[PDB]
Amino acid sequence: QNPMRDLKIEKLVLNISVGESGDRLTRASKVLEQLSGQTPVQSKARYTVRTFGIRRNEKIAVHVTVRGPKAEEILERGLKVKEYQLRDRNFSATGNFGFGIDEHIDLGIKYDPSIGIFGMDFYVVMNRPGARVTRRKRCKGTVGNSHKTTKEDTVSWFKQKYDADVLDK
Amino acid sequence: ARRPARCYRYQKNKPYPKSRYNRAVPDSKIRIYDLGKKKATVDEFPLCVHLVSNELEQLSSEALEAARICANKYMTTVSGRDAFHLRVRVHPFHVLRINKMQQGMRGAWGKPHGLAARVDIGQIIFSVRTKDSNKDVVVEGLRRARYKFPGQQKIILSKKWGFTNLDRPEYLKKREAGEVKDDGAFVKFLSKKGSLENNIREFPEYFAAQA
Amino acid sequence: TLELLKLIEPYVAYGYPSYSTIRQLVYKRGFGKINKQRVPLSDNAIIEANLGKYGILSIDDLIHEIITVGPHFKQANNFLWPFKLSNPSGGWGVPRKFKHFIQGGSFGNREEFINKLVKSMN
Amino acid sequence: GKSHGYRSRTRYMFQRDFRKHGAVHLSTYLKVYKVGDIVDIKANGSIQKGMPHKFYQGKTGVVYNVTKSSVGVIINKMVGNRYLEKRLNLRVEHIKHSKCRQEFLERVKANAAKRAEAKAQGVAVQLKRQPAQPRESRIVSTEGNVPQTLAPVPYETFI
Amino acid sequence: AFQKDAKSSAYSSRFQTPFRRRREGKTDYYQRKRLVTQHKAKYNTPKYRLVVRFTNKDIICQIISSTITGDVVLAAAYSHELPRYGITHGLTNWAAAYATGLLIARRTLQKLGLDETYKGVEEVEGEYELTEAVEDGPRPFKVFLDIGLQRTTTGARVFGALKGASDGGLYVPHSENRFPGWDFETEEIDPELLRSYIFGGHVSQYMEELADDDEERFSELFKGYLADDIDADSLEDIYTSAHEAIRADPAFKPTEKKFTKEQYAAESKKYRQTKLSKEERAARVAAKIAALAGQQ
RNA sequence: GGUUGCGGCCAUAUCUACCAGAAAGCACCGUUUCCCGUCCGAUCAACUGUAGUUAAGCUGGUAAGAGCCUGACCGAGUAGUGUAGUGGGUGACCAUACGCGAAACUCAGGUGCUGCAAUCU
RNA sequence: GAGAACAGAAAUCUCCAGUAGAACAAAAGGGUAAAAGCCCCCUUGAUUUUGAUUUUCAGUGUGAAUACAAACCAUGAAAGU
RNA sequence: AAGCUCGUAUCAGUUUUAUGAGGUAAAGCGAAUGAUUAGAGGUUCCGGGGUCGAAAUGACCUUGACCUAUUCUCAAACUUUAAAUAUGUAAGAAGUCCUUGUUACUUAAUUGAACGUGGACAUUUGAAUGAAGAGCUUUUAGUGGGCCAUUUUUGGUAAGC
Ligand SMILES: [Mg+2]
Ligand SMILES: [Mg+2]
Ligand SMILES: [Mg+2]
Ligand SMILES: [Mg+2]
Ligand SMILES: [Mg+2]
Ligand SMILES: [Mg+2]
Ligand SMILES: [Mg+2]
Ligand SMILES: [Mg+2]
Ligand SMILES: [Mg+2]
Ligand SMILES: [Mg+2]
Ligand SMILES: [Mg+2]
Ligand SMILES: [Mg+2]
Ligand SMILES: [Mg+2]
Ligand SMILES: [Mg+2]
Ligand SMILES: [Mg+2]
Ligand SMILES: [Mg+2]
Ligand SMILES: [Mg+2]
Ligand SMILES: [Mg+2]
Ligand SMILES: [Mg+2]
Ligand SMILES: [Mg+2]
Ligand SMILES: [Mg+2]
Ligand SMILES: [Mg+2]
Ligand SMILES: [Mg+2]
Ligand SMILES: [Mg+2]
Ligand SMILES: [Mg+2]
Ligand SMILES: [Mg+2]
Ligand SMILES: [Mg+2]
Ligand SMILES: [Mg+2]
Ligand SMILES: [Mg+2]
Ligand SMILES: [Mg+2]
Ligand SMILES: [Mg+2]
Ligand SMILES: [Mg+2]
Ligand SMILES: [Mg+2]
Ligand SMILES: [Mg+2]
Ligand SMILES: [Mg+2]
Ligand SMILES: [Mg+2]
Ligand SMILES: [Mg+2]
Ligand SMILES: [Mg+2]
Ligand SMILES: [Mg+2]
Ligand SMILES: [Mg+2]
Ligand SMILES: [Mg+2]
Ligand SMILES: [Mg+2]
Ligand SMILES: [Mg+2]
Ligand SMILES: [Mg+2]
Ligand SMILES: [Mg+2]
Ligand SMILES: [Mg+2]
Ligand SMILES: [Mg+2]
Ligand SMILES: [Mg+2]
Ligand SMILES: [Mg+2]
Ligand SMILES: [Mg+2]
Ligand SMILES: [Mg+2]
Ligand SMILES: [Mg+2]
Ligand SMILES: [Mg+2]
Repeated sequence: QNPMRDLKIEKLVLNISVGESGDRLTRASKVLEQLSGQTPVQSKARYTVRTFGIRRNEKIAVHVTVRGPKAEEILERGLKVKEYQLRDRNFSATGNFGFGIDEHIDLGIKYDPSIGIFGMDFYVVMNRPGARVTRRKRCKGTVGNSHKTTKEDTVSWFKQKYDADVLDK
Repeated sequence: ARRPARCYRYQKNKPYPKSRYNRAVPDSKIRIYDLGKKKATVDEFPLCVHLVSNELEQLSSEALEAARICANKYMTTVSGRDAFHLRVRVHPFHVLRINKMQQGMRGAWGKPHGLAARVDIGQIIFSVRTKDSNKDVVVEGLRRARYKFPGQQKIILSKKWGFTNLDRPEYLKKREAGEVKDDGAFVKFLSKKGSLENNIREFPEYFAAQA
Repeated sequence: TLELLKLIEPYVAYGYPSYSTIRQLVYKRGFGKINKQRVPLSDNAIIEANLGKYGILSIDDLIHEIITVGPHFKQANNFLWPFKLSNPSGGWGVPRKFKHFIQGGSFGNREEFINKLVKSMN
Repeated sequence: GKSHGYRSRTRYMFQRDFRKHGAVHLSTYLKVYKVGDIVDIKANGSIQKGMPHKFYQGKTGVVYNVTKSSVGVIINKMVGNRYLEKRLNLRVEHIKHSKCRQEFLERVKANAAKRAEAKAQGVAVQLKRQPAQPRESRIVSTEGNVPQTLAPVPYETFI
Repeated sequence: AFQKDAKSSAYSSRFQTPFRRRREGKTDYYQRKRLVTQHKAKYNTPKYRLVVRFTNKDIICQIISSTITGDVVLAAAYSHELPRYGITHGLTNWAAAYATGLLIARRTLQKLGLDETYKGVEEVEGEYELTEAVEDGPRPFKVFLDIGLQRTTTGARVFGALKGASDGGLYVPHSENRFPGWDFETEEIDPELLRSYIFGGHVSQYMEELADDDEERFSELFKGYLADDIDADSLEDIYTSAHEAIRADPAFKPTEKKFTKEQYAAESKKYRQTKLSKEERAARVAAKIAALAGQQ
């Protein structure tokens, strides 16, 4: 019984885990920039491993958060690449979902060898309306069980829209 | 090397167990505490006999294991590996120290030397469970184990069923009633508190108001 | 005061005195604190002289105010010097003294046997 | 060697009254203190500033000075064979109004009350506290209360 | 509630619940303590807070003093009261907040006696000023602005209510760096802009900014403004007139009887469900044991 | 009685799972010109009260529910303890006398009370 | 815990749970959750004057600390600190 | 030792009453933390084995560790609870209550705060027991190796240590 329990997309965050800092990262950053239109954010390394050749606070990654119609736009632009085919996995038991795509040129974006080719992790966080209770300052509360996102309920929404796919157990 | 057991018979000091501070304790000479058919069911052994201490002394882990093997051996060699469940209810967490002999008594705080268990008066040391057909045997076993200890300890037949806190009649009532529920080595009982559904999935024989 | 008695049980012997015991105590060993200055009463005039304000003018008046705890018991009692009794004549009746009366001893609260003991010591 | 710091040995004394941690409720900041009031001293481990020394824990004193964030409490400390006057500047967070005189005040008001009634009617003051007097006579009945004769029980073991 | 996350008896037992007004994300105690607490050497003088809260599009302005048994309200003025003085729509706007501030200012001043005296600033030119004390006279009423959990941003309606109370006559110690029109870098305030916000220059500018670019959104947004034949030009005067009306009468008279509380209590107890009897649930579980465990 | 703003005590108030909630109020909710803040008007700022919902928040009720609060000759006058003896015992330890006296356990009951102001079929 | 190209036990991204199981130079013990911890912004109160008070105690000194008085300042819308 | 000022005044190695403070004893552990015996039931795309396996994010046994409800046993530097004995303050005339002056402090405010003037209520004037009284000053001796017993208790196998 839902006249307002209609599943919107909260945000879509794109993430390039460029394993090191430098030119490669400022390039993946410029890609994210002309994929979002918003200045992306850089991520520093938490600790140091040295097998991955990284260092604490190395600024080894970039991401960008996009919400609304623009997010639906890029979401579809990537769904095409993945042929509208996902798996029973890839979905959080909490309702959200995401995929990954190497070959970032499949998103319309041209080649431009002065930047190279890069991969990207796509993560879509979904939520019904009134999710503001958990994110506001005053009276911050928890949404009812029946009202928050579910994994089966989200895959059902995903299939209904774009009829894309489920594909396995 | 091992100092005579008389040097630590009494509880002269406050519990000094292995800890963040002692931290260099030797390994307890007694490591196995359940012997025999410890996987048996409560119904398998209703009879229970205890070896209870009649003093406030300390028992060395050495003597503890020595008596354990003595008793267990007699019991198996005249009863059979799975004819009894021998549990020892005394774990020796007390660490005994010693001052190793060009100096004198200056700063003479010893190093761990051994372990021992502090037993009160009336505290059960050995708890053996069998079926009444074996009482004489297990009793003689505990009697032979007695000789391996310092200080008076007496044997006593339990009024309870095996290793359960219920006297035989109360246990019979509850089980022939339908509130008992077997478990690997022990049993569980039906409570009147909590979830009714989670209380009905368990103990389903009951609620028929009959045996 | 009962707590006081409890606090000193192993050093004293005490009980419930009878009219006879109190009368013989005041008559033979009754002395009054007069300027401290313990004085043998020996005349109702002394009692009247000091316990007169409270309405006590005779040795028997004093005895009555004592036995029947009276509205002036504190004064009537603090006026009497602590009776100096002699060791019991017939003996203590028990082998060891510093054991409660219940444990075949002498200290503690013998309820009425205090009279026999006092009479033997007065 | 030995350690004799200002807060030495106060682990449990200053402990937090388990399941009563965190910020202190505002009633303790709303309470008012006037010179001459009798207050109790209990340190509040949460407020490190202006806390009393361990010796004054559980001690009662009188207020001699009122300031913005604290109160001045006078305490008589026994040093040797004599008592000395010690003045503590304690934060309101470690003070509590004392009820050591509540009984006295209540009894004084009740005393004057029935004293007024006393002079109203034939005067019979009867207003001084007296310790517990011994019980008086009473008659115990056996109607429906016949006695149960009891005897000692033999030795059992129960284990 | 994934079974891998359920809480244990020990967790719940050893768990310490916070204060109710905190569990309800309503009171910032770390702030309440420092606002309420009073200098121990005055010992009865209450610290009066000017609580200003914002319901969804309704302003609340109360003047409270704390009490060991519960905060007592001295004066209360709800922005929904503006119709009386001359404002009908959007009583959430900066000008509405300023209106309520001035309202309570004069209301409390009259409830006290400082009505003729401490009339505040009338010709509001949008200047930065505080209600100064009178030579050889009672000092003005002093209250401290309680914004609750509001996030202090430069130019907010909470500070608009502040400006209203201060202009009304209340003594509210305050700075000017969070008043609309404050230049971030350069240390100069624009009183023309502040006066604008006090009257509606931004809402009025929006009205005539949408009136000739998109009548399709002005259609519904501002619908009432048209439903009552009134454009941007007018706004300054509606507010100014409201100011005169409030300064003339701060009275607060309440709502009419309207189906009195005992009647309300009845028509609501109808929906109020009261707990069941222990014997009731005893039989309610006995019936379940019979209907479930009794072999159907 | 409901509701809100501000509260006092800070679980009888919390946790888990369901179900119900008129009126009003809260709310979620629409918009980005302006003040303001963000990687993102999600948060924060502002505007509208218009376009939309009780789905959630919030309120209440249900559960041999967990937790929590209260009570009891429930255990227990037990454990421990102040005081006494030229008491027992090789000792370890122990019994007795005059007093004080737990915790666990068990069972029973309960699941927020209430201050100020405004508002409501 | 469940989720996202290379990516693996360990890189970065998201959500859910989370009474503190973290962090607060250091020893340990207290204490702390719209903080006392983490990110940020603005600062020099780690300042000036001479007294009282607490601990150690002889109620000497020193060390350390507390609460005021008189200044001049910092921060915040503010009460405040 | 000298005294001195006073004397039913105050005074107390004691009880009672009212009101506090404490973390030892005991207790607890199917409560936190840290130890510790035993099974039983779950769980992996996620430890190693290992039959079928071409493999499987594959089924299956295996042993492991983790989760659940139980189980035996413990703590000077562990603990929800929590004594006994010891311990703080109060039990009036320096009391209680009212009427309403001073100020530079404080209040929105003759608001409060502190100190005062006038007035009302006497020894049942505010528990017990005791008191060869209470309080005050100056100066100076010797001493500053200690040892023993019940009980609590540290080190040590112990000791007339
Ligand atoms: Mg709906
Ligand atoms: Mg690399
Ligand atoms: Mg001993
Ligand atoms: Mg020792
Ligand atoms: Mg040697
Ligand atoms: Mg030598
Ligand atoms: Mg050493
Ligand atoms: Mg015993
Ligand atoms: Mg033996
Ligand atoms: Mg048990
Ligand atoms: Mg003869
Ligand atoms: Mg003779
Ligand atoms: Mg003899
Ligand atoms: Mg004779
Ligand atoms: Mg030390
Ligand atoms: Mg907390
Ligand atoms: Mg400091
Ligand atoms: Mg459990
Ligand atoms: Mg704040
Ligand atoms: Mg409605
Ligand atoms: Mg906003
Ligand atoms: Mg509903
Ligand atoms: Mg709400
Ligand atoms: Mg509820
Ligand atoms: Mg329950
Ligand atoms: Mg004893
Ligand atoms: Mg003896
Ligand atoms: Mg620390
Ligand atoms: Mg410095
Ligand atoms: Mg020293
Ligand atoms: Mg000196
Ligand atoms: Mg010197
Ligand atoms: Mg000094
Ligand atoms: Mg100094
Ligand atoms: Mg007491
Ligand atoms: Mg302890
Ligand atoms: Mg213990
Ligand atoms: Mg316990
Ligand atoms: Mg444990
Ligand atoms: Mg084949
Ligand atoms: Mg023990
Ligand atoms: Mg005392
Ligand atoms: Mg005393
Ligand atoms: Mg007296
Ligand atoms: Mg006398
Ligand atoms: Mg005299
Ligand atoms: Mg001398
Ligand atoms: Mg000398
Ligand atoms: Mg010397
Ligand atoms: Mg000398
Ligand atoms: Mg010498
Ligand atoms: Mg002696
Ligand atoms: Mg010696």
